[PDB]
Amino acid sequence: KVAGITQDFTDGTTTNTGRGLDVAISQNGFFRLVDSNGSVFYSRNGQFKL
Amino acid sequence: SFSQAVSGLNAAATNLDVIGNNIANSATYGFKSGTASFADMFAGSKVGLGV
Repeated sequence: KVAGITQDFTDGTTTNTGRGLDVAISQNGFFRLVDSNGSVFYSRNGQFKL
Repeated sequence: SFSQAVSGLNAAATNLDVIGNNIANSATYGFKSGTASFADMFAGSKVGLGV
């Protein structure tokens, strides 16, 4: 019987990109985001634009 | 990986653009030459990141 699927929160490789609005956390953490309805989510992808 | 090689390729191009600029402007009358300087990058880990 398959018990359950679990993630893996090992830190990835930091890779250099060069552009302007991009951030990367180097230890544990998340960014806090809000939808236009009002719920709160937590993310780790750091591609941002205006 | 691929990222360190592509950063080295990208940083060895301004180091030729600023020498081609001096080679071109070595005949004018009020010019001051230029140069570039590099510096390594590092994340939290111990392996390097590029240039």
